[PDB]
Amino acid sequence: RAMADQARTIRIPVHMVEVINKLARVQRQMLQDLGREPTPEELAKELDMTPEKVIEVQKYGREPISLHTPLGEDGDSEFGDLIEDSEAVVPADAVSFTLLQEQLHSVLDTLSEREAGVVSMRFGLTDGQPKTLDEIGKVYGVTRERIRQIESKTMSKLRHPSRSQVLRDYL
Amino acid sequence: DDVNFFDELRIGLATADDIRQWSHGEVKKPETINYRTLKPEKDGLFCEKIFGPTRDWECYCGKYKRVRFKGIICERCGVEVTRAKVRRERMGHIELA
Amino acid sequence: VTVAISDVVVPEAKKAIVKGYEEQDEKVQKQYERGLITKEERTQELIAIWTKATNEVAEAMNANFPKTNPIFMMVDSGARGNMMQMRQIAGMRGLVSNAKNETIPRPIKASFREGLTVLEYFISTHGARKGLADTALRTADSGY
Amino acid sequence: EGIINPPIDELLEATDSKYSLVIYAAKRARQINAYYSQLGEGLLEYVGPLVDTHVHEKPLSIALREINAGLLTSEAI
Amino acid sequence: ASTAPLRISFAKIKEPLEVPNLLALQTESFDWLLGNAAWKARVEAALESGQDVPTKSGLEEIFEEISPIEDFSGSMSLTFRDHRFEPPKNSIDECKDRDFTYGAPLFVTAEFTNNETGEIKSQTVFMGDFPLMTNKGTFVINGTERVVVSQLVRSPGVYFDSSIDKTSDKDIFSAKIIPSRGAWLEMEIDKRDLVGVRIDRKRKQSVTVLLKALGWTTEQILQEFGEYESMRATLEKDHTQGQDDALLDIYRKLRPGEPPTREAAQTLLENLYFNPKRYDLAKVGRYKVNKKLGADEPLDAGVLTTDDVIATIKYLVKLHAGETETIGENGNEIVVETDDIDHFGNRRLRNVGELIQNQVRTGLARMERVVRERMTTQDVEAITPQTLINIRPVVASIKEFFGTSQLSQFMDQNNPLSGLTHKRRLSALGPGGLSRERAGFEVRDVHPSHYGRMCPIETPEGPNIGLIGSLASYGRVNAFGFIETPYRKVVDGQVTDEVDYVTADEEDRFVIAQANAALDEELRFSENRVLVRKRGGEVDYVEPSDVDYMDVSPRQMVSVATAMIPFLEHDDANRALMGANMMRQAVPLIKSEAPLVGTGMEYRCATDAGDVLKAEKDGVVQELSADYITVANDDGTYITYRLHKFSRSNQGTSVNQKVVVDEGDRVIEGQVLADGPATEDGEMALGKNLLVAFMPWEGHNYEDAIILSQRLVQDDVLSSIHIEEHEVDARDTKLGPEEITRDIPNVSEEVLADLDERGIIRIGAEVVAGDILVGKVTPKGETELTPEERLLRAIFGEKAREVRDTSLKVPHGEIGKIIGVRVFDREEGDELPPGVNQLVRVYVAQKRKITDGDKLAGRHGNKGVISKILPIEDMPFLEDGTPVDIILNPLGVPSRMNPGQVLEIHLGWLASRGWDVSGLADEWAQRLQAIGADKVAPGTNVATPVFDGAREDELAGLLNHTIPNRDGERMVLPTGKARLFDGRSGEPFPDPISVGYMYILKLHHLVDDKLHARSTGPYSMITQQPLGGKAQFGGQRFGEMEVWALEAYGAAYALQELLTIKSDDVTGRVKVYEAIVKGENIPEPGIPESFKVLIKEMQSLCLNVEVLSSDGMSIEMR
Amino acid sequence: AVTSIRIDGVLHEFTTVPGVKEDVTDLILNIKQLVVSSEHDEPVVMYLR
Amino acid sequence: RALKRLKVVSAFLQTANSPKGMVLDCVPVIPPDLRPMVQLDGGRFATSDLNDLYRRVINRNNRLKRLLDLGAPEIIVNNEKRMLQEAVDALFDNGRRGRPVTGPGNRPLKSLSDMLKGKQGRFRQNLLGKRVDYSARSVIVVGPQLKLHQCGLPKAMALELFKPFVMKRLVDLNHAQNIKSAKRMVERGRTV
Amino acid sequence: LRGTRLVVTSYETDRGIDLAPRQAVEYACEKGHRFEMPFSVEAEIPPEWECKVCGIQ
Ligand SMILES: [Zn+2]
Repeated sequence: RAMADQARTIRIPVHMVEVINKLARVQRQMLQDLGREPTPEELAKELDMTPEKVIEVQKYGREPISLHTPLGEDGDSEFGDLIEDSEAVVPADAVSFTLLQEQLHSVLDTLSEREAGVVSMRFGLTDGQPKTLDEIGKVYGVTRERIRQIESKTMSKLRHPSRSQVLRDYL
Repeated sequence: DDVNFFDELRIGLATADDIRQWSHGEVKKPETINYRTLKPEKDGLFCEKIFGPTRDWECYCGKYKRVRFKGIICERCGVEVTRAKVRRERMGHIELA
Repeated sequence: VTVAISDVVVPEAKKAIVKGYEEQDEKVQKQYERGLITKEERTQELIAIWTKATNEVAEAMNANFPKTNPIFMMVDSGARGNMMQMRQIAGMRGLVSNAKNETIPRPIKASFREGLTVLEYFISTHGARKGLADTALRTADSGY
Repeated sequence: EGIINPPIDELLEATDSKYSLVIYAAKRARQINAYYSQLGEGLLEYVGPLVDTHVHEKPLSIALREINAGLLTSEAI
Repeated sequence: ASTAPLRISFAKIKEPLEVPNLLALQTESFDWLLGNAAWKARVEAALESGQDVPTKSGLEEIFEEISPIEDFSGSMSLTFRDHRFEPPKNSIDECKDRDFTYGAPLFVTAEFTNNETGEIKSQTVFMGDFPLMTNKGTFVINGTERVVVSQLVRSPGVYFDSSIDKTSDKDIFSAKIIPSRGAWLEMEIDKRDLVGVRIDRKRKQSVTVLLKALGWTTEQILQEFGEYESMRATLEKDHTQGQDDALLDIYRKLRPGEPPTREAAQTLLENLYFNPKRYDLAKVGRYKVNKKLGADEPLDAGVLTTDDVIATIKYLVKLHAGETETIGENGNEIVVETDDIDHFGNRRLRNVGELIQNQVRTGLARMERVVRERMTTQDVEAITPQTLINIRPVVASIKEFFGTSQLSQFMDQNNPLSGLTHKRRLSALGPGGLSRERAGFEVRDVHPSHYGRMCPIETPEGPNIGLIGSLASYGRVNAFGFIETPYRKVVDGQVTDEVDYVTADEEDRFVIAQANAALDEELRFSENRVLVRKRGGEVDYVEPSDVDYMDVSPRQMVSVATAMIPFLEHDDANRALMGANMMRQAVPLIKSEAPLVGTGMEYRCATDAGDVLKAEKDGVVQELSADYITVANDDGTYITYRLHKFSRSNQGTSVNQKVVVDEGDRVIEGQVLADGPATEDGEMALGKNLLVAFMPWEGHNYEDAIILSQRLVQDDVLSSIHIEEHEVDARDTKLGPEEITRDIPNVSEEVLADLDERGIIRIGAEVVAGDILVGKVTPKGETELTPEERLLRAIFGEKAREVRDTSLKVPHGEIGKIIGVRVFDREEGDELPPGVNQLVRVYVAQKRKITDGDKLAGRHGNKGVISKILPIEDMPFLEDGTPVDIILNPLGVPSRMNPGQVLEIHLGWLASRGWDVSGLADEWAQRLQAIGADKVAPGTNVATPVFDGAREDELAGLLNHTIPNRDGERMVLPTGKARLFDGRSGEPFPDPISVGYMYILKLHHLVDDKLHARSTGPYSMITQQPLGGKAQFGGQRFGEMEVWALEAYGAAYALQELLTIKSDDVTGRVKVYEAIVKGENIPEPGIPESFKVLIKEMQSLCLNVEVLSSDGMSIEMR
Repeated sequence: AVTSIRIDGVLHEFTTVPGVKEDVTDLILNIKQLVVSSEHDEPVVMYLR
Repeated sequence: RALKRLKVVSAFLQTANSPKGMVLDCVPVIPPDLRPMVQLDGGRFATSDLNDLYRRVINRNNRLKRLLDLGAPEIIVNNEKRMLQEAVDALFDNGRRGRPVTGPGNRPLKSLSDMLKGKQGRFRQNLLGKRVDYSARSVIVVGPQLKLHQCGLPKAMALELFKPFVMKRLVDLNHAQNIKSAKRMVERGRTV
Repeated sequence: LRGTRLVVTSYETDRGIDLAPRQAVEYACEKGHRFEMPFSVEAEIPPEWECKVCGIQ
């Protein structure tokens, strides 16, 4: 039990460890007796499980590599020095997003006051909280249905071959 | 924050009080990450209630999920809504028997 | 200025010089086969004789180069090179060290223009490799 | 013409050493660049250039030209 | 072979011996290991002639040694024997194509004996797939070609040494006994004349104590070690007596912890030294010990004996006393002297067979351990051998050796010479050897015993100088691992033709003559004073009465790569070393051309390397095409050979075999049918013959640079084809499997124009940086989107497909055609790894012409980067209007001391123009008339052997008797200099200039693969600095020295910005980029992340670090 | 001079056609030496069968 | 001997330090992102050898905590305490005392001290020398027509180093409408 | 090589946002440690917690 609970960095429940051990033992016995590497289907029919389960059990049991294993022949580099930080803020992307944010407001500027206001409140560009139609209509006092229609006309205007060019590139 | 302000850099001998004043919580299990969900395990070496959230402006369970809730301790899980870079700055501690 | 194998001119008086000293060398060797001297005396006498021969041949070569020679122009103007290399190319390469740092009494009497034999080339490889290794370790010692 | 001009000796005749000239020219160049960047706004802050320039000239070159011409002063604060 | 291309030779010494098979060094070892029919044929002929006697293959030896395996009760045993091999399951081509390992099954018949009832269960056992060696001495491991390099090690035995004691100026002597697979024991007579017997490097004990422990009384020691004073002094200063007391004292000394019993110490010592399982000096060790100490114990079994220890002590004490000779046990006489640990009497060679045998032995050790552990638990008589033998450790050991080992190296396939020289390599560093940084300066020197066993010129130039070398031309490895060399026997002063293979010690015994010594033509010496080698490698003059051996030929000491440099004796050793090291980097060109002037080794090297297709049996070419040759053998069978066309070598070059024979020609055995990567008609051809003039030209060849002509770009004289392979695989993920499809989510159809119906690029379609080769899509799942992007989607009404694109794109700065695509599907029976569902490989080829920045070189260590390419109309031209192809700087010749290149140029011009010297009754013309070099048609190749080439007198005479050109004028004067014109000005140059033909190589240091630049790219994880390398974008390093330089200048702001807003300041990089793009002032730097990481690392060590302000209050670092 | 070629069953230079003794890359070098003379300003086409 | 002792006894008498800081009661734990646990391509995971040491410490501590309150003889309790001390010692400095702890491949584990010492530590590899942006490298040839204050750069290297400046300039001249199109034009290598 | 810590990020800032309301609830320890905790107004208050000083209920 202790070896099942304190033997892997990424812990696995007891039953899954038992299944892994059973599969490994069966594979070893098949390899020894038959003289070749068993195929996934052979183990699947021997273990009475689908091949997908067999490959999943094979995958779960692997041991993580170490980031400190040296790969430099002279002994200076490490395996972990060549891993790229994928979730790293790329300055080009950040500047592109900032430019998009600044350009979006200008296109709304040419629209009428009510149109830009209702669009901003609905999509929460100014504050980030998308308010409900009743909330938007409370400020101007117009009806819910009016808020429904006024928004649609703005989308039709922007989704036209007259103001799309300024915003086509960013998509 | 400003290098110009740095006047001196002192070293010392950390005592128990300092060691548990740095820490944001005790680590009391040897687990790191779930083998199926691949998310940090509670009270493990990678816990989020101690070392901070792993998603910008989000908590573990997910009730609070945007910037508007900033600096709020979720009662369901205890994680505070803040950036994920704070995982580079928060320590823990182990209480030896 | 150009380089051609006719520009590398060996002294005409070198040959006789060497032959002269060669005879002298032979005498000493005979005295060793007769038991009148010990090994150290023979080695020291041969080294002295061949040092004298090397210096004399170097003087002859220095006196033989004309002023308008391309190689003498390279050396004289200070563009590139010195006199030891130009003595090795046209003259006598001299005495060489052993695997252990100690002079070999038998010299190299052929320059790179005339071409070395097999044993002479093998003897020179010793010093070549020692110099290369010395450079290799100096590179790091200086940095430290 | 280019990085070579204006001659360094003429510049050093107007200052104490190279170390002060570096700071002096850099500060003037920052002033010129700041003036250019916020030119769209109607603003009264920063001044220059005080010499005839090109279509797109590096502000550091203009700063060095003004320093050589003798149109600037340096004080100690 | 008789069907070799014509090449006139200037050699004047007739050789009596041909060069051996250059690849035997590895094929013979592996044949011995396996026990093939070839090894049986060799050993059969060995009987009654020579010594190739070893009658047991490696595997047979291991199986015989390991068996029998017996229980403690001894009632039952298991034995192996009679190993066998089966034909391989796959061919070489299939293994290289599908990434399999070339090997064969191994079977061993095992008997299963029971002492009760006389049981026997003789049955077959499958011991695994043993890798095999191809016909070219290379292994095919995981689809890649690999080479195992022999190892130079210190042979086991007994070694005596003496040094000087610094304090007292007194000699101190020591004597070690070092076995293979065992412990060490070393005696030493210290400054006080006391004799220590240090055991397993455990402090120090008196040798008298050991003698007492072994069962020697005081009287025997006194009577035997009587004449000497060290032994008496040690014996008196002992204060101990009794075998049991001494044995207990030894136990207390070596292994403290318990009060021991006399029986524990006895078995401890027996297991430490006298037990064969834990201690075994091999055959070589026993042989060396017998030679040194005079003992004549049999070589069959190796284990230390008390007689050996006593003899070692006697030898050491006699050496210390000052006696120079002794009468060894069971012998006549022996010399008492110290040993040199670098002599090839003490350094041996572990070849591929021995290394693989060691690995197999290590595997079988654990195999038998498991077998004996399992034997007891299971019930007796109810078992069969198949239930006992577990073959996992053996295969694990083999696969661990052939991967991630220093001696099994990626093969180097630039050209045939490089591949051949990768073999025949002796490496002194590796597992069990000595490490790079620890070697002194005595193991990196040219010992006088290297003559004919190891090349003194060909070695690396980096920090491996002296630790790696190449076997000589005639070198042959003894059965014990020592290298031999052949010598011609000379008797009565007459040089007979009998040849004897001699090793280092026997060589030291005799006196050896010189290869190129005057002979009367009666096989007798004429000078009456010959320069010879003596015992200590000392050269000395001796009369032709004492010489008893001679060299078989000159160039017996030089390797194969160094034997291809014409006029070697005229070059300095350093420049020759660089030239030999640089001849292995030449790239194969699209059109090969054999050297105009060379040595006689090109044909032999090209054919023996194995890169030239050769006929197997004589016949007539029946059918022929660029892809194959079908030959109708005389015996009645037909055989078809397939030629490699535009393959890819390990280094990325192109392997392409041309055809030589015609549709009607008759072929004999061994004849050449198809060339190789860099061979021309069956002989090596690495470069081109270019017309060269030595002169400084307008400073464009200043300081080793090179000026080329445009004719070498017009005619593809130096063009080469390079190939690269790109891989991409589709696997499983959490959100379903990835897919290789043409439906990339958001890209114009124009990009998806050359893609095939499967989403893979089409053959024959050119690509440039940015194009997609394979279209791949990976599902990403639902994610939260920023308000601006949501509004943009609402405006345009698009829908997130839930899948992103991860296609394969050509790297930055790459171009070329598409040669082929190969796709593996896991569901099609392909053996993809676990978790991979599909894989695909794309091959991209391109032809590169010579351009400035590329590096050229010659055979004499004269390299340089092309820095100019002039038009054809402004190169200097000879009197008849022929421009020169390359201009070199004269200043580099005299200072570097390599006059060989000038001679090569003169002889190249002579060979190109051809000569006719038949009627001249001149002294030099007589020699040519005796070697058939009278008339030579223009363009004919010539040969100048290494140390037996062409004398300058012959060249000077020949320069007056060439063939006049169409105008009846010889353009090159008898001084070797020609009158050139000026290409630009037009006025003739004031003085004549040297001109001729040089053989120029193209090195694999192209500038295309050297250039990289970055402005922003990937960053590392822990510390946020730019990533390093060139596969990525990569940033250049700013080390300590550059920081010191900037500090010395006084530049503080530049240093601050380099160290902060370019490497570590995470929030400053994006702000700097934004400021640059928007055109405003760069912001102030922050604080680097590395400092914060350092502070956290120190705080984790319970160190209370804290940064203070102008007053004493912590800043908290955010 | 000849400025381009196309063969019936060939896609690129680095391949060989059935029934010939030479590669396409070694045939381009042979047709690079053709000494042709043309009188047409525009490109002209020739056929080899 | 007294002088050497007084060199140490006096340090704690004057400064604010106390000797009690030489014996620990709680062990700090480094933040997770300085010992990352990355998922490579294909599901393979990579660790940093500090997770293993922390896990050893925590396992030994928890087992000791269970043993103490369970009630056990002094032998096993003392053995557990010795193991805990050895685990902490291996965490801080590995191989200083006894034999180093090893992992797969038979290589010593990297401890906290090993990250500061040596030619490959923080001090000498990351703080005094760094990798930098806006930098290129290439082989040099000779140009004799240049002046003493000039150099020649290949246009690929020049365009790569000066990408942001070029983008700004060709957005300024109206050759491009925005940064995105300017970046696309620069990457694809147009003529202007 | 490619690798990714299991961390998500968003292109989003702190400037120009209005924070939601919160309430500070006070908790006390046995030894006298007191602390405050911010919770959303639309939240339930649990009866028990862990201390911010000595890690006790
Ligand atoms: Zn929550």
